[PDB]
Amino acid sequence: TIVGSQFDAQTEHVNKLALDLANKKYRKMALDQAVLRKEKVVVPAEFRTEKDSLISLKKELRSPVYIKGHTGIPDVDLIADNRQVFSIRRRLQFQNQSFYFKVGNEEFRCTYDHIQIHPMEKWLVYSKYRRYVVGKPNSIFLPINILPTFQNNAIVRGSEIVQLLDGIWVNSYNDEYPHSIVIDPENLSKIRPLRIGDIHNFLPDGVEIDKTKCLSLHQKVIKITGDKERKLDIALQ
Amino acid sequence: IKSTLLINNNYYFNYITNGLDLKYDNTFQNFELNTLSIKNYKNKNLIISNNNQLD
Amino acid sequence: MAEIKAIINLRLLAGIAKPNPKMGQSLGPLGINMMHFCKDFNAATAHIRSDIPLRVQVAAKVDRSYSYIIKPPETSWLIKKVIMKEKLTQYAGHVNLDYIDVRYVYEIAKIKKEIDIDFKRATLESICNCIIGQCNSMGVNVSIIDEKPKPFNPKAKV
Amino acid sequence: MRSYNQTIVENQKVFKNTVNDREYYELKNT
Amino acid sequence: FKGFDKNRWATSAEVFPEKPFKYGYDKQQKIKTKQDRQWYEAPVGAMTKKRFQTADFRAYQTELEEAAQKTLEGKDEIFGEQGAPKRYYDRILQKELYFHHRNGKHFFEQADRKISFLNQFTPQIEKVPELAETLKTILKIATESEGSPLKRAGIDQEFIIEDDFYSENEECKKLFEEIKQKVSNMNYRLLPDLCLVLSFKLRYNKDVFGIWEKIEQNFMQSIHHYPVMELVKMRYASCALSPKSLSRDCLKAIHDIVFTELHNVPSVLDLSHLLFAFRHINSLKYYNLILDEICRRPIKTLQEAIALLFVFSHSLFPNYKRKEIREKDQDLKEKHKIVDHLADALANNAKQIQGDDFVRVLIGLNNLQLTTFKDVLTHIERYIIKNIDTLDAFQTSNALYGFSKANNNAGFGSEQLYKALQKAAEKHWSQFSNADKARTFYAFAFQDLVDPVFRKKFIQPWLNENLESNLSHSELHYVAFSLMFEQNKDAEIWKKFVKNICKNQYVVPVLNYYPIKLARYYMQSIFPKWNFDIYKLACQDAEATWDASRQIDSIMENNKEWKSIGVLLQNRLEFNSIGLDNFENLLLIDWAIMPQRVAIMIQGARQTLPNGKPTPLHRLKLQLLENHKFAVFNLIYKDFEAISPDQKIPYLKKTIEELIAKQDTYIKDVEEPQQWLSFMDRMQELTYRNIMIGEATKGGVIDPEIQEVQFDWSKLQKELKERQKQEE
Amino acid sequence: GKKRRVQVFTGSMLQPLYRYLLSAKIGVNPLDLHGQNIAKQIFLKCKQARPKYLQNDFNATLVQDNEAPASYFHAKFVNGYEQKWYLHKSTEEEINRNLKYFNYQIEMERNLQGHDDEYEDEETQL
Amino acid sequence: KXFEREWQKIQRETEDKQRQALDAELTPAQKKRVEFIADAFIELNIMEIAYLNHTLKERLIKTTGLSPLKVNIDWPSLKQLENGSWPPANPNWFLQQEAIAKLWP
Repeated sequence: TIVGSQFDAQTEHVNKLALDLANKKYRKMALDQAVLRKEKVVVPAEFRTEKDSLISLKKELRSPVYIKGHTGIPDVDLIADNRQVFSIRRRLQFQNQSFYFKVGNEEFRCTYDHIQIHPMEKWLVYSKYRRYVVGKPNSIFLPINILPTFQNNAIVRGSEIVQLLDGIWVNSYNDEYPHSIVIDPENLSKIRPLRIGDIHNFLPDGVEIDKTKCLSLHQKVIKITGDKERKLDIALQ
Repeated sequence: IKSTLLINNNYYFNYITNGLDLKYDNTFQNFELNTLSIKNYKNKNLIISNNNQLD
Repeated sequence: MAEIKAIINLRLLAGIAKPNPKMGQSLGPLGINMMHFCKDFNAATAHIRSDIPLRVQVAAKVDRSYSYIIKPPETSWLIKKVIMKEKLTQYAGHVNLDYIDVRYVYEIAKIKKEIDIDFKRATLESICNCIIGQCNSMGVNVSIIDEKPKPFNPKAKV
Repeated sequence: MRSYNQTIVENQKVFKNTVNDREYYELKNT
Repeated sequence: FKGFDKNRWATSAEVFPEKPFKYGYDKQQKIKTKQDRQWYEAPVGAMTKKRFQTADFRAYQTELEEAAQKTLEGKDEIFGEQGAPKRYYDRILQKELYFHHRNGKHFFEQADRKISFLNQFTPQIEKVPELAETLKTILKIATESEGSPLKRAGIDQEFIIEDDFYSENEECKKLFEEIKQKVSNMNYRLLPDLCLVLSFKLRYNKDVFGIWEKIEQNFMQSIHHYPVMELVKMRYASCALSPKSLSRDCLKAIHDIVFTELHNVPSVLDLSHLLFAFRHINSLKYYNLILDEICRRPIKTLQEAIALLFVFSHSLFPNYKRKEIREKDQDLKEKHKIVDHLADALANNAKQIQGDDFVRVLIGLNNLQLTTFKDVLTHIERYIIKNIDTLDAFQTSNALYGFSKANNNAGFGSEQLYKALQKAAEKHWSQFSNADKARTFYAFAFQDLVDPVFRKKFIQPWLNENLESNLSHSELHYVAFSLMFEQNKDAEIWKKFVKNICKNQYVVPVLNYYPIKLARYYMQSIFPKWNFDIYKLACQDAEATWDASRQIDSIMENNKEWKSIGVLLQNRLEFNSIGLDNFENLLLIDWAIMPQRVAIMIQGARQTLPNGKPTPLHRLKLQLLENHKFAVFNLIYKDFEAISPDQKIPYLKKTIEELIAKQDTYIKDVEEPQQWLSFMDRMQELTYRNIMIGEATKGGVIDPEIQEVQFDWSKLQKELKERQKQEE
Repeated sequence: GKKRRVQVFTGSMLQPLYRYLLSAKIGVNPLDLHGQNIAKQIFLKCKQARPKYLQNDFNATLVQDNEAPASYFHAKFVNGYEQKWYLHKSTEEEINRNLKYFNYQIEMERNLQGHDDEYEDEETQL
Repeated sequence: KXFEREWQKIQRETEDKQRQALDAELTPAQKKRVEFIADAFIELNIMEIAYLNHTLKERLIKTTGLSPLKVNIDWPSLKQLENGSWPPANPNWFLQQEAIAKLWP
């Protein structure tokens, strides 16, 4: 490669730094998929008025904003610049991260729920969010992310993990909540797959499942196949 | 670390197009004989050596 | 003149190089003497068995001059000898059935290195890793075997 | 760790980068 | 092996395997729902029970049907074997990795002296006579209250008072509102002297009550009425602490005026106040304006030059704010414009020096990474010994901490000093803080001069009490340095050194990581029985960015001992030399040859002693290499010079050719065949894992087919007769 | 896809630069920094280039002359012309138009003698 | 010790990495270096000129460094340095000048 082979043989020992480094990142990420980073984000903005219509803003390249509130809370609707909105996506953490909005001295927590774009014109129409308050239930989306395990024996060879759900909807009642979920599927098998109640049993005290959204705890996420050769030998014979 | 410690520097460079003129005489260019201090650190044609003659 | 008009890959037996009409389709229109050509081939390959098929390249030039060059035999043919089969899998990856052991790979790599001009810069791990990827495409694997095989002479198109 | 740091999110296209001497801040009071 | 012992079925409580670490979301928080939560159990397949019962039945037959035949034919050595912690694993701020912990020192009483020569920043309550009756009543409420709230402000970064304390104590809430009714209508001259009292003496950087907002309007209306320096006082009053309490526009105004009116600030102290306040600027362009000015105004006294080093030290322009592409080493050129402008004054009159102005030079130079200023130090060597008895508790540590790392972490001193400074330490021993004590214990091991009398009375109990806990994370390292320099091996002490790091809520900083990884391979060589896993999670973040090769571009410049013998290795003679090669990202070997695992390390003025022995670094390193089977030629640069010039080149050849062969045989003799052994056992641990367990059990009996393979046991035979015995 | 049938020939308009040369002599000062490398590249184009579009007796060289004022590119053409171009200040583009100022004339000299110094049309298509 | 500090300026201020040809000429930069050395070699008592001549033949035999310009291992005349240090040491030297002193006429 970038150095001749004859010199690389002298420096073949050097490449431990290559492999010793990749230990560090990929292990760090693999265990940090779950945790929200502890870093405050802020979004200066302005109130709504009946004067500022859409198309007026959209030559000025501002954007509307919409928030849906929760039990007993009123809705709030705001104005902001487009480039704020895309920068809020451009984090890793966008699916769940808590973003604030400073109008004046006030701050309003939120989450990302979604955005609409005018498809034929392809400019930003609005940026929709969901309120978060500490002492009350709050909808969030906990994605599932499965680690690899070379410790089970069926997972290693000729079998295939099947992630039927990407995430879980829940209700959180406290400040810091987990970004995602991480699973070590060693004890799983063809005989038992994972089911949502196996997760419900293992969560913090501030979290609960939103039964209004899911179907049943007996529903299952991670499924494991049988062996391939045991099919393939039977396929030919 | 080699580039600073060299004394009798002999800058060289190629005028190769392709090895067909050499392969089709069963020849080629060696670098085991006089495994040199440097080959193509910044300029991807330069070579530096101590030997005032280098065949 | 010295400018290269064309290059051709071929396959030849060592000492039975002979003006076969099934090679004049390539070397005919270039005006090269098959007889004067094959002479210089058989002369070099007198230290090689005659059953074996090699390959050669020819930088045919603008004045219909030539400069032949010799390379080791086809790497696939060498393994069919050890494997004692003639034809290999349609599919690859899915259908893996054949087996060699490393102790011959270490010996047939030396064949490539002792002769081929391209690998003069190369080490043996390098060469051995080249064929393993060629083995993945063929239905072949590298597994320890104490036993030896018995002789086989797989075909070649010549 | 209860740090006060926080990422402000805003376009720097609007923020003007000009100089204002003692005079500019002297006159604006009157 | 393991997998055969596996449970046929797992409960819901057993799917998720145990972990070394809890997450930050398993914390105990305010609101909680375990109480109303119900327990879910994963069902068993209705058809699997028909398989669970049968295998339970066939197993039950063979128990009795064989017992019937009998009647016919007949650890964690850290915390003990039980009890061990579980480290909380969290995502982390940059701050934890670049924070000098403020515990273990009465900081502000110590830190306010070193600035006290700057008069304009000295806070004065009585300067504000109208509110002094109010402001002081507040501070009574601070200290007198429970806990140590004001004392936790700067110290416990995990604690805040602008939200916990002030927003809840209703007496204080009255008092801050008494202020707001006054702030608007004051003279513009009293404002900055008030702001100092808020920020430092009261710790009100926020705008919670809305106080600064009124200060801005009363300030911005009369900006032009101020002099120059009375604006600088606002900069330091607000921007010196964590929230820049003022706005942007109010600071851009200050920031825009001042760099126009540099032609009128009279004095050099007035630049000292200035630079120390404007040190947090991100723009490079205006630091040059300052230093370009200082290169114009000559200094004609000695307190001035001290007042620039101590300020220029802390107030450097970091390299991360600089651009990625830039003139080479341009940060240094910013320095020597000053140091070449100062060198006369500080050198001409250094005898004229006193204890308060004494400390700030040792600090000013150590923070500046030079090796030129010896002459002032010699005039200081003569100074201390005279006044040795009349010194304060404060002037002792900074000397012991200053001379330890005088010329770029090479010390500077004599045995007359430190032997004298024991007594000065033994006087004020109860008055030092834990930071100061460790820093003494560094300087002696740095020179191998610890009295065996002195470690027993004071250090030995102090370490026994406080090593396990009640010791800030930054003070372990000066201890971690010294003990390996003392070559100590008492296991009971290294336990506490590890137990703290494992128990400590805070992660390891990169600022202080180099000992923690040395001490790892120190203990591993001695004791292979430990498990440093918890001791790596605390070290997880630092090791990611860690690289030893970063030191190369500096050592290539400032070490002639390295190159001159390097010239010989490459040009004249012939080996597969490499140069600086990083030893597992902990050291960088001076010169090495591979694959033979050869080392040519060098002593020098950095690494020798007056006795000629190696420094206690240079014996530390040469242990760890030998521990990992890495040959050595400890070269002494004096002795190589003494060799006659013709015999200097072969003398290396005669050594290296021999040290190669000792390793060349050792690779044949031991390692090369022994890797096959681990390889062929590695190959089994895979084949063990590829097993269909249900197919392999196939009843209660295990009948594995066995492959024969040629293997040359002729070399190694201990393992043959070790395996052939247990296996049968 | 589809087979071209219109053959556009561009062999006669092919006008390379070093074609009317008989020899060349590079000169180098190790004290130049702009006049070294310019001469490095020319020496390649004299040998790395193709020999069809050169004379048969073309021999290019390189010498390190510390005594020179500046690094030079001396050249010799067919019909008698000879020049030198120092290189401490110039570019590779300013040199080529000088070479055209010769090569354009040698055609006007050799064509009058009857010599066809042109190429067949079939050498390079578009 | 005030000399080491002063010296490191002048080598920096005369770091000029321009390629050179060893000639009679010298840069104005290099002259600031030479002139600082002579200012230090002139103002020294004779007990010190004695010593410096003893230093060199302890530093020249060490010769940590290769170059055809500077001190060099392959420099031929190093071996004699161990024997003779000062010409005043050789008593034969004292014969030459008085012998030559009478040969001027």
